[PDB]
Amino acid sequence: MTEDEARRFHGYFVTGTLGYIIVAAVAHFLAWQWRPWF
Amino acid sequence: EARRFHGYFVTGTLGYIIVAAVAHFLAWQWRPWF
Amino acid sequence: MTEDEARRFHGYFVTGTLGYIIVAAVAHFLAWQWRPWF
Amino acid sequence: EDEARRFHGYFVTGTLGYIIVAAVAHFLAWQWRPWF
Amino acid sequence: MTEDEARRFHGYFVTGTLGYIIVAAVAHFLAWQWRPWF
Amino acid sequence: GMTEDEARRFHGYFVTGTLGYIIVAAVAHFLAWQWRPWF
Amino acid sequence: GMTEDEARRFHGYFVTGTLGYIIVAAVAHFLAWQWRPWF
Amino acid sequence: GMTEDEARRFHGYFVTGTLGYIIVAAVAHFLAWQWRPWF
Amino acid sequence: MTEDEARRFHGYFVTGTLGYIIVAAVAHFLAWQWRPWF
Amino acid sequence: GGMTEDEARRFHGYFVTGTLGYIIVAAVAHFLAWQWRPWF
Amino acid sequence: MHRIWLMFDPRRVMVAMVGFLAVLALVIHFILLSSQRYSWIENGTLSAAQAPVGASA
Amino acid sequence: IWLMFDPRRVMVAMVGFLAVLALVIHFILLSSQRYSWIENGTLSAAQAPVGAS
Amino acid sequence: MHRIWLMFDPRRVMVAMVGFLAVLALVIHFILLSSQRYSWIENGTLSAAQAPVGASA
Amino acid sequence: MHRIWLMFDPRRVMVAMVGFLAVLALVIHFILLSSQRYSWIENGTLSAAQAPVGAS
Amino acid sequence: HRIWLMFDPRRVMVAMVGFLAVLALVIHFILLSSQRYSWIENGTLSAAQAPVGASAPAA
Amino acid sequence: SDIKAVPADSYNGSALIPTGDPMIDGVGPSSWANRSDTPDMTFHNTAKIVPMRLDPTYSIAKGDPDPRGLPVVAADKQVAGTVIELWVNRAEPQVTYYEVQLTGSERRVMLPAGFVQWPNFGLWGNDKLLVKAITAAQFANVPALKRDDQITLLEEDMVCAYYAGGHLYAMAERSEPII
Amino acid sequence: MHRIWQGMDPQIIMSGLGFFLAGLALIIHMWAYSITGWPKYKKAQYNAQ
Amino acid sequence: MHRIWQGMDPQIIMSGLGFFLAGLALIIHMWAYSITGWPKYKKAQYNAQ
Amino acid sequence: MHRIWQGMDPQIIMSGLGFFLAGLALIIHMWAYSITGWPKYKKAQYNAQ
Amino acid sequence: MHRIWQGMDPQIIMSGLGFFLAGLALIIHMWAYSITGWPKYKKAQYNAQ
Amino acid sequence: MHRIWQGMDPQIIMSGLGFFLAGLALIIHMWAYSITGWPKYKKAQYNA
Amino acid sequence: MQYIDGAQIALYAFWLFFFGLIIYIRREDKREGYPLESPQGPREGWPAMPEKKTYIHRPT
Ligand code: BCL
Ligand code: BCL
Ligand code: BCL
Ligand code: BCL
Ligand SMILES: COC(C)(C)C/C=C/C(C)=C/C=C/C(C=O)=C/C=C/C(C)=C/C=C/C=C(C)/C=C/C=C(\C)CC/C=C(C)/C=C/C=C(\C)C(=O)O
Ligand SMILES: COC(C)(C)C/C=C/C(C)=C/C=C/C(C=O)=C/C=C/C(C)=C/C=C/C=C(C)/C=C/C=C(\C)CC/C=C(C)/C=C/C=C(\C)C(=O)O
Ligand SMILES: COC(C)(C)C/C=C/C(C)=C/C=C/C(C=O)=C/C=C/C(C)=C/C=C/C=C(C)/C=C/C=C(\C)CC/C=C(C)/C=C/C=C(\C)C(=O)O
Ligand SMILES: COC(C)(C)C/C=C/C(C)=C/C=C/C(C=O)=C/C=C/C(C)=C/C=C/C=C(C)/C=C/C=C(\C)CC/C=C(C)/C=C/C=C(\C)C(=O)O
Ligand SMILES: COC(C)(C)C/C=C/C(C)=C/C=C/C(C=O)=C/C=C/C(C)=C/C=C/C=C(C)/C=C/C=C(\C)CC/C=C(C)/C=C/C=C(\C)C(=O)O
Ligand SMILES: COC(C)(C)C/C=C/C(C)=C/C=C/C(C=O)=C/C=C/C(C)=C/C=C/C=C(C)/C=C/C=C(\C)CC/C=C(C)/C=C/C=C(\C)C(=O)O
Ligand SMILES: COC(C)(C)C/C=C/C(C)=C/C=C/C(C=O)=C/C=C/C(C)=C/C=C/C=C(C)/C=C/C=C(\C)CC/C=C(C)/C=C/C=C(\C)C(=O)O
Ligand SMILES: COC(C)(C)C/C=C/C(C)=C/C=C/C(C=O)=C/C=C/C(C)=C/C=C/C=C(C)/C=C/C=C(\C)CC/C=C(C)/C=C/C=C(\C)C(=O)O
Repeated sequence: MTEDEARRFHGYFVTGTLGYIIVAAVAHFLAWQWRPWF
Repeated sequence: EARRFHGYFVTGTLGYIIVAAVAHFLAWQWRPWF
Repeated sequence: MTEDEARRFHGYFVTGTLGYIIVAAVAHFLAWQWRPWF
Repeated sequence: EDEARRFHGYFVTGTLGYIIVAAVAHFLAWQWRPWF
Repeated sequence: MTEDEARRFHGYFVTGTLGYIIVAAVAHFLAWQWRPWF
Repeated sequence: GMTEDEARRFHGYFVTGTLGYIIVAAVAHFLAWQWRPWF
Repeated sequence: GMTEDEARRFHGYFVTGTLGYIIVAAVAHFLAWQWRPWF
Repeated sequence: GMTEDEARRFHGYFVTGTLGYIIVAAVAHFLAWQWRPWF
Repeated sequence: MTEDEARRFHGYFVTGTLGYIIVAAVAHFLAWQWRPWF
Repeated sequence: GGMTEDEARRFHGYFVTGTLGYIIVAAVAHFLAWQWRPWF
Repeated sequence: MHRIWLMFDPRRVMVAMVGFLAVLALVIHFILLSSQRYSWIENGTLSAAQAPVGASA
Repeated sequence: IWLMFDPRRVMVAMVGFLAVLALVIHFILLSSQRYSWIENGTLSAAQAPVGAS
Repeated sequence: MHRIWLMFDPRRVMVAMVGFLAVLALVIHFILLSSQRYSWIENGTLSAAQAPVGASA
Repeated sequence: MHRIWLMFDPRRVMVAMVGFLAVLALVIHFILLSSQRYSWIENGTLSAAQAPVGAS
Repeated sequence: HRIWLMFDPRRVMVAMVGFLAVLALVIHFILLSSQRYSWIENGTLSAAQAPVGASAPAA
Repeated sequence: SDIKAVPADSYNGSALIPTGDPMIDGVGPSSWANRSDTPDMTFHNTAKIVPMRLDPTYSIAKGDPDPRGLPVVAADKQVAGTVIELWVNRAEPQVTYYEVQLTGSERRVMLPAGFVQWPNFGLWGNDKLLVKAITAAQFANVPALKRDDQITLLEEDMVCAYYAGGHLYAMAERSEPII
Repeated sequence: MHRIWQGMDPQIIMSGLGFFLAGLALIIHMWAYSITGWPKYKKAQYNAQ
Repeated sequence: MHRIWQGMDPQIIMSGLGFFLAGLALIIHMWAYSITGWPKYKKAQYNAQ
Repeated sequence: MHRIWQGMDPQIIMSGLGFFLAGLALIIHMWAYSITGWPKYKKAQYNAQ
Repeated sequence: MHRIWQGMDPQIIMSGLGFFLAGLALIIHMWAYSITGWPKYKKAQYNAQ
Repeated sequence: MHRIWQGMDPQIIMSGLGFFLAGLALIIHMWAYSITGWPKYKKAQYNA
Repeated sequence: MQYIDGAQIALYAFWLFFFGLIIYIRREDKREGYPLESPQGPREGWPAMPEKKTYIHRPT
């Protein structure tokens, strides 16, 4: 609502998005070692 | 104003196309389609 | 929509339309060299 | 009527211009592959 | 919806109908020279 | 439509336009007869 | 549309362009006749 | 739209622009004829 | 847009056109000495 | 509408000198590439 | 005689005849296209002597 | 002239009629043997298929 | 051009033409992909001489 | 330029654009998956010389 | 950072989570259909023994 | 702001919250249309919906309970009144409304037959009328008529809208999720 | 005999006569081409020289 | 004489005259190409080398 | 003769002239390429050697 | 001669022209590549090593 | 000459120049890779 | 011809008729509650809303 809470939310949203991307990167690197697709 | 949204929409659109252009460069090195 | 707005819009519409035709013309010439259909 | 006659000028020219372009298209197709 | 209205309409309606018939006569004569059906 | 004077002036032009059309057509048929007579 | 004075002026210009188109076409047929004469 | 005064001035520019296109295209056809005549 | 600013713009346009045409003429001259197309 | 006459005059200065520096740098890159593998 | 337009509406009539003429023209063109003699898309270049003729009995 | 038919309705109807007719003709030719230009458009006129005599 | 945007709503024309061009582009693309000669996903690396051609007659 | 947003509201155009891009991306990825040459899940590790090519 | 003024954060979160769940399930299901990545059955194979898809030879 | 409802938040597409008591102000399911303020007429220019006391040729078919003098059990399982007169449709013969006299009388209200249910689906003993849409207290706030013998289409919408709006507004529980 | 034209738009007569003459000359020209054998014989000379 | 143009549009007349001349010049040029065989014979001379 | 331009926008006159001139010039360049055999013969010179 | 630009946006003209020029330069460069055969002959010199 | 930028957004101009420069440099680098045979000959040297 | 047959022609004629009918019925569907209200202004889908239709009632 207010810009004070629009700054709090965006901080957790970006960190949550960044955390989700990183674990997906680790998962893709694990799968590449086991069975690469290229 | 519409000027503020135009700056973000143009930069977002041109950035998206450039990243897609790099994806086509990578796919060409792997398996060309022409 | 008055006559003044119908002029500034027309200049952008004609320019956008002409640009669409030019890219299509380039694509058709590019496809002709690759594999002509006549 | 002033508005009708002005529209008639653009419609008649547009119809005739469209038909001439179609005639050129049939001329090019005839050179490529005549149907008679 | 009046007697005067039918004067202007009839001239263009007759000319249009006559023009349609004449062009159809030319088309039928062209088709006869190409491949007669009798 | 037309009036009495309008139809009188129109009719004289339409007759000399018709007559002039016949003369040029007569020459064309006469020219075509020497080249390839059709009887 | 056009007025009677406007039509008198139009007709003279239209006639001028008609013969100019016809004379220039006559030269085209003359040139084409020497090259490959029909009938 | 267009008025009488600016129609003559535009016509003068249109005629000289049209005419110049003709001689410019005339040399192109002359240069093409010396290279490969089409008759 | 206006009468007076279309006089100066046309001057900038003409000089840009000639400079573009002249520089292209040099390109065609260099290409003709390398691989003439006739 | 952004970039009035005074702003457009000053921006045109940096944009012009930016183009010159980019072109000069590309000139060196083409010079170095030509001695390595000339394309004509 | 133009008083016929006072008994039938010109706007309705001319729309009906344009529609009926278009349907008739499409029907005739499609019947000829389905036939053997006048399948002009395929055999239009044949001369009148080479065109197919129906069986003679 | 354009006082009995509302040119706006006519233009939309005419554009729709022309677009439908153009698609119909183009698709009929594409289904034919002689004018299947996507596949056989590079053939010359003498090489193109012709229906039987 | 003079009064084309005054009699036709440009927003309605903008959406109608964009939707029409999108559908037409997909139809042409899918027609070419379904053909033998222009199945570019499979045979796009072939040269013009080696591309399939329809049978001549 | 920017006045297109005074005619089309930014919110509706963005939702339609995102929807069209997602459908197009899925269609192209699925078209390639169904092909012999670009079934990257299956062949994938083949070199460009070993990849399938359509008949001449 | 102003995207949350024009869109409800509560509704964007639900839309994003739903989209990610659908996408993840689709990719896992496609790989389970494939021969090379049907990991439930052949996950113990090494990359040298994993299936590789190829086209039919010319002869 | 002539509809007496305010948006929940500033995000478009959000639902409205009524400001006052939505039953009376006509919001949401209690909304009514602005129909004509004239009675409906039959094929012979007579009032379509009339009480039985204005037309003694109408009667109740045999084997059908006479609902007059029967208690009206509301959503509280408390009697809200007694039926005293029936309003019938003359164009197509059918009961359209029930007239209910309240417990402390002093007023009469209308009750559409569409919200009336009978015990055991009308199979066993029919000794009362079930009205699940409204509470016994809100029977007193049903809109009244201008005349005691005819009902216009405007008020016909108002009575029906008021009862239909009480499936969401009779009690706070009816406007809440079940889980 | 100018009384025939009284009451009819002159543009209609001229445009209706133009349709007649244009369509008639087209039919007779194709009629005449098959009779005279022109341009079949002249086209044979140039196209089979 | 000149009165035939009265009540007309100069642009309509020139639009229909250009349509006439363009459509007729297309027909006769294809007519003339097949009669003379011009582009065919000259094309064969240059496309045989 | 200059009074024909009265009434219409000079931009439309020039906009409709470029479409004519660009459309025509592309047809005749294609027409001329096949007639003269250029650049077919020059392209074949550089491909062969 | 300069009055053609009256009532026209200079940004639009430069956008319409520079994008006409970009498309024409791309078409003629591809045209010139197949005529001269330039990339082909030089690429084959480096692909033979 | 400077007046062509009047009324325009400087960030839009720089965004459209970065698009042009990045897209154009990506096409020519691919063009140049196939002409020179740049990575191929050296990759084949080390990967022998 | 060979690929084109009567059943296909009839099917496509029916398709054109059906699309026209759907356009007509969609026009009839917009005789109540239109034009739509939006913050950007009035809105109508395709097909556009038709002209106002008036009924006839018996006299009293
Ligand atoms: C044979 C085919 C190839 C391959 C070839 C390509 C090519 C070529 C491309 C992709 C692209 C993409 N591929 Mg694929 N791809 C392959 C296999 C996969 C697999 C898989 C399971 O194997 C996956 C999950 C993906 C996934 C993806 C997506 C990440 C992306 C398309 C998203 C999109 O368009 O959204 C559209 C819908 C949206 C809602 C957009 C969402 C936001 C997007 C992602 C970014 C917006 C802009 C960004 C924020 C930058 C802003 C501006 C700044 C100024 C820089 N690919 C195989 C190996 N793929 C495309 C791409 O864009 O890559 C970058 C692309 O061009
Ligand atoms: C074997 C027969 C002889 C011959 C014998 C005669 C004789 C005998 C006579 C003529 C006459 C005429 N002939 Mg000759 N004529 C021959 C060959 C030709 C050729 C030619 C190049 O082959 C041409 C152009 C002409 C031309 C003409 C006209 C000048 C004249 C008829 C005028 C008239 O009423 O037109 C009708 C008016 C028109 C406008 C016709 C227009 C036709 C076009 C097709 C209409 C449609 C145009 C439209 C825009 C095209 C659209 C393109 C797309 C399809 C949409 N002849 C050969 C050599 N001809 C007659 C005459 O009057 O001579 C003085 C006459 O008596
Ligand atoms: C065998 C067939 C060929 C081929 C031949 C062609 C040909 C030929 C053409 C295309 C064209 C297109 N091809 Mg294809 N193409 C092939 C394979 C592909 C593949 C693929 C996965 O393999 C893809 C994704 C595409 C994709 C595309 C699109 C980019 C484009 C059609 C879009 C369109 O009109 O949308 C509908 C339109 C819209 C939604 C509106 C878009 C508006 C744009 C974004 C803005 C314009 C105005 C703006 C202001 C302009 C400013 C510039 C200046 C004013 C000049 N092609 C194969 C290899 N392709 C066509 C095209 O239109 O190119 C331009 C075209 O002519
Ligand atoms: C084996 C059969 C022959 C052939 C034999 C004939 C014959 C014979 C005739 C036609 C006719 C026509 N043919 Mg066919 N036709 C063939 C192949 C084709 C092909 C094609 C793809 O190959 C096409 C597109 C056409 C198309 C046409 C139309 C131009 C025309 C019917 C118009 C119409 O709908 O009237 C019905 C329409 C309405 C009732 C409403 C619309 C009316 C408007 C005015 C029509 C305008 C068309 C034209 C300009 C008419 C002049 C109008 C006046 C100038 C006012 N034919 C083959 C080669 N065709 C007919 C015709 O009239 O030709 C002129 C005709 O007589
Ligand atoms: C062959 O296979 C096929 C399938 C065909 C090929 C595939 C093709 C395609 C098209 C793929 C598409 C990929 C794609 C599309 O773009 C992929 C895009 C992915 C994206 C964008 C992922 C983003 C994820 C973001 C996440 C997870 C964020 C989490 C945030 C968290 C947890 C924080 C929340 C908590 C908060 C905020 C509390 C603070 C509250 C506060 C302070 C308060 O209340 O105040
Ligand atoms: C298998 O073979 C089968 C198929 C079976 C064989 C059968 C074939 C058949 C039966 C064919 C029938 C064909 C036919 C006839 O029926 C075909 C009829 C064709 C016709 C007539 C086409 C006419 C087209 C006209 C057009 C495009 C006009 C466009 C106008 C424009 C651009 C101007 C508008 C500009 C405006 C408004 C702005 C100015 C206004 C201003 C400033 C203002 O108003 O102020
Ligand atoms: C399948 O066929 C098998 C079975 C094989 C056998 C077939 C058998 C049979 C049964 C065939 C039947 C054939 C037939 C009859 O039935 C055929 C009938 C044909 C007829 C009659 C055609 C007539 C066409 C007339 C037209 C096109 C007229 C157009 C008029 C125009 C353009 C004028 C417009 C004027 C305007 C705009 C000015 C407005 C002024 C105004 C408003 C003013 O002044 O205010
Ligand atoms: C296979 O062969 C088959 C077919 C079987 C064999 C065929 C057989 C048959 C039967 C053929 C029929 C032939 C025929 C019919 O009888 C032929 C009939 C031909 C006729 C009649 C031709 C008439 C032509 C008239 C013309 C050119 C007039 C032009 C007038 C002009 C230029 C003047 C215009 C200007 C004016 C007026 C000024 C306006 C002033 C105004 C308004 C003012 O001042 O108000
Ligand atoms: C296959 O073989 C088949 C086909 C069977 C063989 C058969 C062939 C046949 C039958 C052919 C028929 C040919 C024919 C005749 O019938 C052909 C007729 C040709 C004719 C008539 C050509 C006339 C051309 C006229 C021109 C170019 C005039 C241009 C005028 C201009 C430029 C001036 C405009 C006026 C202005 C500027 C003044 C403005 C004033 C204003 C505005 C004011 O005052 O307001
Ligand atoms: C191959 O087989 C087939 C195809 C069958 C073969 C057959 C082919 C046929 C039949 C071809 C026919 C060709 C033809 C017909 O005649 C071709 C006719 C061509 C013509 C006429 C070309 C004319 C060009 C004119 C030009 C370029 C003029 C430009 C003017 C300019 C630049 C100046 C503008 C100045 C302005 C605006 C100032 C405004 C001032 C203002 C506003 C002010 O001052 O206020
Ligand atoms: C396969 O065969 C095929 C190949 C197809 C055969 C081909 C055939 C054909 C027919 C090809 C045609 C080629 C052609 C057609 O004629 C080619 C025509 C080319 C032309 C005309 C190019 C013109 C270029 C013009 C330029 C570059 C101008 C630049 C101007 C500049 C930079 C100045 C900008 C102004 C400013 C900054 C003012 C600011 C101040 C302001 C605003 C103020 O002060 O207010
Ligand atoms: C396959 O082969 C094919 C493809 C066929 C062969 C190819 C053929 C062709 C035709 C190629 C085309 C080439 C081409 C076309 O001309 C190439 C054109 C290149 C050009 C023009 C490049 C221009 C670069 C410009 C640069 C880098 C400028 C940078 C500016 C900077 C950094 C300053 C930033 C601004 C500031 C700081 C001001 C702040 C604002 C302030 C202060 C304010 O406002 O206050």
